[PDB]
Amino acid sequence: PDPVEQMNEAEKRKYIKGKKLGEGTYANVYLGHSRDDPNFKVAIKKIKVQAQYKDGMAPDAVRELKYLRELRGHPNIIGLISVFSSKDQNLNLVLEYLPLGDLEMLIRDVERVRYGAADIKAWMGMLTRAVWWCHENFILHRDIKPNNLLIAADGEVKLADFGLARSFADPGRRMTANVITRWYRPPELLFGARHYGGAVDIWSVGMVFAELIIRSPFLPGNTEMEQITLICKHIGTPTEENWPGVSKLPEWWDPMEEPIPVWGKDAYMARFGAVGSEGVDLLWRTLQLDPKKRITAREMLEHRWWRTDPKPTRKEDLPKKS
Amino acid sequence: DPFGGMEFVPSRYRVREELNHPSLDKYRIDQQHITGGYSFLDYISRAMFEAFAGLAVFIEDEKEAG
Amino acid sequence: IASEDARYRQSSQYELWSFSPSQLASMREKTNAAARARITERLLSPTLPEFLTPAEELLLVTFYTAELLRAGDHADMSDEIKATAATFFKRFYITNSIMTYPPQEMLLVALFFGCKAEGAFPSISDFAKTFGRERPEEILAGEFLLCQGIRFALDVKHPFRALRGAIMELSTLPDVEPARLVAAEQRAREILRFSPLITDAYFHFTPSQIMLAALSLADRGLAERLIQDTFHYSHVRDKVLGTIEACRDMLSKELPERREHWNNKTVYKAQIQPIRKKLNKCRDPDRWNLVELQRIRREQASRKGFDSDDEG
Repeated sequence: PDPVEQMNEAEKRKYIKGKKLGEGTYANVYLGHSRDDPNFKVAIKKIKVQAQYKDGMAPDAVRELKYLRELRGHPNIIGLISVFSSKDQNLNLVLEYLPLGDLEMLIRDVERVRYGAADIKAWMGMLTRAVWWCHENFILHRDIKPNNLLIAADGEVKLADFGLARSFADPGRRMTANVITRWYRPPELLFGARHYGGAVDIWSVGMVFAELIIRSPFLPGNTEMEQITLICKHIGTPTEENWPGVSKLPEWWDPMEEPIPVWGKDAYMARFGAVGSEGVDLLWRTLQLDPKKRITAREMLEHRWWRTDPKPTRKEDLPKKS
Repeated sequence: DPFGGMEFVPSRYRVREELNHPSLDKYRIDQQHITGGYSFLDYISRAMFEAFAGLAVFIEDEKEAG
Repeated sequence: IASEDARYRQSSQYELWSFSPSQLASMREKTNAAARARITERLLSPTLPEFLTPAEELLLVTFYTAELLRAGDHADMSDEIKATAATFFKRFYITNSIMTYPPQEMLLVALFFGCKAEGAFPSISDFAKTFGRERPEEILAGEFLLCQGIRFALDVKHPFRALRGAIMELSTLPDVEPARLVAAEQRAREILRFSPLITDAYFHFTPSQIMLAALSLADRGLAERLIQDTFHYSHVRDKVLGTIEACRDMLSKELPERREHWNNKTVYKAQIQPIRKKLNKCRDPDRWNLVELQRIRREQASRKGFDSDDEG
């Protein structure tokens, strides 16, 4: 009988729920379509407001609701079409329908999916624009990885999971060091840094870039000490020389082995040479140990790799899942 | 166009290198802020945008005109 | 057609929670009138009580918005949290009437949800501790209710950071004095911390507009200087100045000195207490108890027609 309650029901009537595309304790995904245009399809994520959490609404729900609306409008960010409350006091997100899956399953499908350097350049262009748009709006994603990169019907890749996102903190405002999946976590976060910036996301992009080239995770450490050791082995040992004050981080740790000098651009050519010199130039700038000398998302978009041949593949010609 | 036609270029203001506030000075020399990669340029850019964002947005006149 | 203005108009704050004063009154009056009709219909199932007047409804919102801020101050919460919690409170009670849901409880909910909206996710048990609340479930019962009330718009824009940005632009002028700048910023911050949160400033003006207004009250010379400079390097300048002056007058009616007015024991007993008693006899009987409202709505979703406790 409440005026807001009937307004929510009027909004729920705008979209007709269909097949259950996904099940889960946190959320359930259903196929849907507008009542005024049944050809306009939509995905309805039914967030179970009660998901074994004793502190009320879960942070991943609050963050998605806030930042997906804030970032709405960009072609490489999953569009939040509408939000309405369910009869059972559950939260529902009407989202862009992205039927072609994500980038992880393409990368994992080594037997059937074939893609080349021009396709990597097309995907990376989409991802870089997404992270650029996030930072342009002072938002950190803090969980970039292949399986969080969903693919639209036309081939455009969209950044999706914002459950760990946060607005740019002010100076002196401490942030959590426990963000970003381990394999994509930058060294400053592995060291417990509490005052970081966009560079933390650029590092994850560098790992997605590297993972695309070799079609396997670059540094798949099983523990934080393994992740630290792996970065030391494959990128270089962070030291006070290349990263002043690094040893002063709240959780700085070193395997206490013979330090490995930081590898230069040439060293990456052997393994990641598929994208060429200019491509490995970009990769190397995204994987700088000191986040201060790490390339930014805006700088990334003006790099020469994009305008160097071969030109990126058109999204309509990108590989589809089998 | 690398920014997909979405590049934000402010109209009434410009974020130049000379902008600074003494309250920032305390943190610029904080070991954790520098060695951790905190961007003070982003904060200054964030403040300047919000200081001018919607300066000529007349809520009353715009909403009554619809 | 400024590019920073276009990006602002895409925010939820503008499309959803920005109206004209005439639109704001009509919504509040219709929300009160609809609530009056809804409670009246329920009561018959025969002397009806005296329902709160829209002005008396708005008066309690202002009183409890000040109490909300005081509660935030004692808990040493950040300015951005306070402003967001207060805004959620004001937004909740423009779509909903005070006679429907208890403002004494929604006050705590707006602070708890304001933390989350600003990246602070505390434990409900610890949150209840700081406010001497024995049972934390009393606060959670309104969390989702508040989320619907504010129409799922969690991105609220404040003028605090805009103020520090405006000071730097002034610091570039050589004629301006630093000691004068510090005093202006100090005062303008206290104004922003109270004046636009207790009044309808957010609904009719932009954070830049509100920010310049608080600075104009602290040092009119600096505010006029900043506006003149940017437009120097038209008709729009005069329309902006007129808009800031309209905001300057709205803020002046509830300056930081009024903090003691809304905490005065005599003002409470004389102006507020009568209203709370009128509200105590015309309130919604089913929705006032949030814990019970939540209980029946969870059991209604689980058990559709199955029941073994109904006696008629």
